[PDB]
Amino acid sequence: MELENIVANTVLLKAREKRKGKSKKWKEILKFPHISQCEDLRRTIDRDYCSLCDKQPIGRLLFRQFCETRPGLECYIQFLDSVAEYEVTPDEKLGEKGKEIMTKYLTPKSPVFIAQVGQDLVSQTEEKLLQKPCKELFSACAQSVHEYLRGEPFHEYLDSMFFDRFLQWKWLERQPVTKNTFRQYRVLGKGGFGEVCACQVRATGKMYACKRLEKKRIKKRKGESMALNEKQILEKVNSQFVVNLAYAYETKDALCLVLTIMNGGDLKFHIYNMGNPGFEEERALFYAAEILCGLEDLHRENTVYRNLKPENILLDDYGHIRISDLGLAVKIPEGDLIRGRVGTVGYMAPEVLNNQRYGLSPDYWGLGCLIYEMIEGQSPFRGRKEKVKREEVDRRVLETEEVYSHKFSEEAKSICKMLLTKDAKQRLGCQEEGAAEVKRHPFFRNMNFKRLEAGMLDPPFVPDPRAVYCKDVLDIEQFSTVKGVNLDHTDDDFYSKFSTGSVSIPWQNEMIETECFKELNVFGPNGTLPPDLNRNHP
Ligand SMILES: NC(=O)c1cn([C@@H]2O[C@H](CO)[C@@H](O)[C@H]2O)c2ncnc(N)c12
Ligand SMILES: [K+]
Repeated sequence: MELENIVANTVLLKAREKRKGKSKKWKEILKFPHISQCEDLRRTIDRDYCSLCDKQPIGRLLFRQFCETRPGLECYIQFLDSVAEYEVTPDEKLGEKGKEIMTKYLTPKSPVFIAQVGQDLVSQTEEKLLQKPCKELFSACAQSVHEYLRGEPFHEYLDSMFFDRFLQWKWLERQPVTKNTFRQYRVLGKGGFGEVCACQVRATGKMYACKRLEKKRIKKRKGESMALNEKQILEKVNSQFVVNLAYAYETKDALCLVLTIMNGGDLKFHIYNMGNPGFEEERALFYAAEILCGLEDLHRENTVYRNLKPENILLDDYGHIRISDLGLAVKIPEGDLIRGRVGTVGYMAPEVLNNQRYGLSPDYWGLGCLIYEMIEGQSPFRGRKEKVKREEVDRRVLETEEVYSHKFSEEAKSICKMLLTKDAKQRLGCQEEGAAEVKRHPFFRNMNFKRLEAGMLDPPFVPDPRAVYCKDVLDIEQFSTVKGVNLDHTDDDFYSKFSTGSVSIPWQNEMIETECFKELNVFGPNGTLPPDLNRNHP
């Protein structure tokens, strides 16, 4: 056993767990400025209700805490809250939970009577509940409320100390990000132009994965657009099954993408480097469903992936999964196909192997590639440790068809072949239906996709918190360190465009999640102005 491996792993594990790993001077690092400093932010901030009072979490929570001051608004907040409950109550008890809300917000004498909805809608929605319940029953009601809260109540929040306080938080969000903000841990993987590392924000202690993009490697491979595209794309997609981007900065030697951290290890590892090859069909189904949901969301944004292999699918702490390394994805101009001989060997669709124009098709080819591999324990066109020169694998994918065993259930066998069809025209999901056509296949039977996309299905396999499901640090491949390249000032523009600092909404979640927002967001006694917000005197 190499100590270089033991140490690398035990260090990471301590961080993963006093102070939840925070730095010692976090209260000073994240100290609010005096409100007088936020005049540029007071002007530049765009005054949108959903953004400032909903989409941006801290804005949302400060508005709610502000609504708790006016009794006439705390009810609307509790109403939309109750609606949230009704919208996640089971179809079985939808009618009942529909009943408590109704007797609570709609009678003129209800204790939490809200009058701003409209006496017509209460009756329209009342008959709909007497008829039959639907989770989208109060959709119009909650909309009618949002029409009112966005009016007078919204501008009242903007005038109070709570929105003033939100400016202070946004001042922190704007703060520059540097290597200092984080501490680097063991390497988690090689890929693309750099390495993926565990790191931890010193101030907050939140764990992330730092996908490094080594500058010299970008210049040497003309992959400038490929690196940049990955960054924006990671930003544009906002999905439960895709790594979300939290920071993006520059260093003396690399550009960096700070992404959600996936401590369960990648699926390539769970298939070959743990227990018997592959895992039970139960496990394959759950993960395959989530991969589907991720691909449908990626395609909703009109974006292909082209890089689907187990090594780029990761497992989180609870057993859910997300897609990684979106550096091979491109957004498609609508009504056009692209020619690109890119991808990894044996995970390329026949169109991509023939340098033929394609659209969203090669993604469903990959979905089949993974499902077969999870259950069969090997690529559908390549062995386990099989040494094959690429030319043949290429041939096999185009000429030869896959082979199934008794391990495949009737449904598992079927969904593979329909996804592993050489003709892109007759490929499952590649029809106009899209990912819907796949959501049906009996393979995903008793797989309530609507309930999975919520997250109410427990993963079958739960990674143990005290396990690093990754190759040991000394077993991670390295590059042939690029040297003799010299970075010119011509690239400082791209470095600037790439390094956009923190991502607004994610940063706020970190402050909320790390309880930094909870501990810091306090006010004077009896709900009075603290000193940082009083511009009259100290
Ligand atoms: N941003 C990424 O792409 C990630 C890559 N790895 C690991 O590092 C390897 C190199 O990409 C992968 O196969 C995973 O084992 C990751 N592990 C956790 N979270 C992540 N976001 C990644
Ligand atoms: K296994």
